[PDB]
Amino acid sequence: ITNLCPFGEVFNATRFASVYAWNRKRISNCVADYSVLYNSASFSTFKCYGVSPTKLNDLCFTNVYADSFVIRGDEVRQIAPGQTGKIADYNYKLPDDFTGCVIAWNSNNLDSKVGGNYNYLYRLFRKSNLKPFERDISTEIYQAGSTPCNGVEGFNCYFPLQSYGFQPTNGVGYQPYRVVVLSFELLHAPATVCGP
Amino acid sequence: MQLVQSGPEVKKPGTSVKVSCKASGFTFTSSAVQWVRQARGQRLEWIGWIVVGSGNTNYAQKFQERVTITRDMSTSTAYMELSSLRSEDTAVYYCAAPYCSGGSCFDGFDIWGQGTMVTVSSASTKGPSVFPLAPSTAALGCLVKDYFPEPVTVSWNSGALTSGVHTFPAVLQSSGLYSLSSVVTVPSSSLGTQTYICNVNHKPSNTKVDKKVEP
Amino acid sequence: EIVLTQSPGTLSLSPGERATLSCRASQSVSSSYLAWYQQKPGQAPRLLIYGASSRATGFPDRFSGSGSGTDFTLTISRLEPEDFAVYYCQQYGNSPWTFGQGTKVEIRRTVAAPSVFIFPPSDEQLKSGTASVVCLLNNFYPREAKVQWKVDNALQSGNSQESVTEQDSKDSTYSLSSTLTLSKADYEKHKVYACEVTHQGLSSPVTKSFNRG
Ligand SMILES: *[C@@H]1O[C@H](CO)[C@@H](O[C@@H]2O[C@H](CO)[C@@H](O[C@@H]3O[C@H](CO[C@H]4O[C@H](CO)[C@@H](O)[C@H](O)[C@@H]4O)[C@@H](O)[C@H](O[C@H]4O[C@H](CO)[C@@H](O)[C@H](O)[C@@H]4O)[C@@H]3O)[C@H](O)[C@H]2NC(C)=O)[C@H](O)[C@H]1NC(C)=O
Repeated sequence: ITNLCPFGEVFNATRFASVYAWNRKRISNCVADYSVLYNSASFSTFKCYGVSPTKLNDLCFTNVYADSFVIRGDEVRQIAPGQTGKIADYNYKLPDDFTGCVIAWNSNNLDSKVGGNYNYLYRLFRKSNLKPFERDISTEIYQAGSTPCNGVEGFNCYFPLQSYGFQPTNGVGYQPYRVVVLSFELLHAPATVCGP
Repeated sequence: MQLVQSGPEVKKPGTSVKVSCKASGFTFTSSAVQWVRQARGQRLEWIGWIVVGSGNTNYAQKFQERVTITRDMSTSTAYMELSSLRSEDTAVYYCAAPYCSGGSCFDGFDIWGQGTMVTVSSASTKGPSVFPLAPSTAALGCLVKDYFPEPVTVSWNSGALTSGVHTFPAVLQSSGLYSLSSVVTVPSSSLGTQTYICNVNHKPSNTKVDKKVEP
Repeated sequence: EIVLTQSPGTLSLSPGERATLSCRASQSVSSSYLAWYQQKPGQAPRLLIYGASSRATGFPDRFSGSGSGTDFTLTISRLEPEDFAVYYCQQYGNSPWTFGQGTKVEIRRTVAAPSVFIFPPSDEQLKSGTASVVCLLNNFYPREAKVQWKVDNALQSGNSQESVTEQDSKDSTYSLSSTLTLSKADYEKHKVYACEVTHQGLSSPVTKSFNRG
């Protein structure tokens, strides 16, 4: 008879995470109906290197890590094995030789409306270039000189985060494109998420 | 480690203006840029700083209005529009930046430019009205006046006779015109001998005025 | 916020200086958010000491000074005549990031006396631009510079133009000239001009040029 784990509620909703405080939902012990995302779908740019989209339902990995992101139109391509840009260098990073799928669908509506939204800020100005799979839920004034400012901003001492100033009247390569990354795992553990 | 700026712009009394500082030789992705004011024989007034890694800006008490910066991330440049231009804004705008490469960088504003030259005049690039200084143990020279603000140079007929040439700076006139002078002290008591030349060029309105000074 | 007004004005002595300059402050500013630029005639400034606790990457040696908050003092110790230009203090931290008045420097010369001379406009001045007469005093060192006049049968100083130069690196002199511009069309109420320069080392000059007309 089977069932279906709440995969879609991660995919559809009004308020999606952020660029740096990105949600990462673990999904296990379910029959995730992958047929709904490729066989009958209206999602642009469903290129999800790592496993062939066909017969995805007949191969199953250990645990699901569902992600969620909001990116400008042009900056969607930064999801790649490292590459360049302000994603995967200070934002969430894609590990090298990673195996999992990536989807990016336009969201000009459904909570992307007039006015630079209060949330949806960058994650910028980190002293290091991050490590894969680690999550940045911390905020503090950056270091950009000899003396460390003691908590009061001024010369240098940049605040890391700046808001996305988008709206439903923007261009073509700058409108929001909500991004979902389904991360598999390859390890010595049995596969949990399985089923037709 | 270089930073070039655009040519001297010319405007009208209260239309607009925009200046360009190209940043090169240092990582412009995560840095800061500042803009200042200057003049002839005057002080310096800080105008507005640009965190250029991510745009956030303030302005001085006289520059909160009529001014706003422009990011232009690509081409590694910087712009700011000044509106409602006033006559007393004949300024070299300059720009500065810290040497940043990698995420942490030098405090002192060390990377500078050279600036432009904006003159909000009637813009009638009228030809200079120049005249010789007939010598009266003395000196002798040339007179330049009544011309649009323009880079002007003075030769002395040999690449020489620079034995006391005194090229005084440019002073604005009542209507926005410009004037200066170039006087050379005599090599000796050579009053009754030889001929001199007031060789002067003018680059925008191409002319080569040559007046041979003699008593 | 802006009461800095660096105490020194113009100081003049050849190498052999222990001179110091002061950047007084309104409120004691936190150190290492300071700077001390160095403007030059006709160029862009530089950076010497970035916060009264170090020295910049690479620049000529033999001077480095530091101070307190309300008194961010600095010193120079026997620097070459190359470094004789206008300085400019600075502040960071609180917007607006204000600069300072700036300090000026000079050189001793043991001021001498010039040769005075007058330049009459040629006979073309009936149809030329402006009936202006030209004078030039040569090589005054001191800051003070005053010129007066008593033109032939006219008492008004509406228009007068002056031109002065900066330091001369060869001999450390200042030189300015006087070319007064007045009414052109008349050429009849002002003929025998006066153009005088005053100094203790020059006493009372005489300048009654050739009778025009
Ligand atoms: C999260 O948010 C997304 C939005 O991005 C939702 O996606 C939509 O989901 C709904 C419901 O799942 C889809 O609605 C579907 O509409 C069909 C309309 O019928 C068409 O097809 C028939 C032929 O099958 C034609 O004859 C007809 O003219 C129409 O062209 C319904 O028929 C569908 O019902 C199906 O299921 C029932 C129950 O099993 C069957 O009995 C039916 O026969 C039929 O097979 C269905 O209701 C909608 O299309 C989706 N939007 C898309 C694809 O853009 C997600 O559902 C939401 N939730 C989750 C968990 O992801």
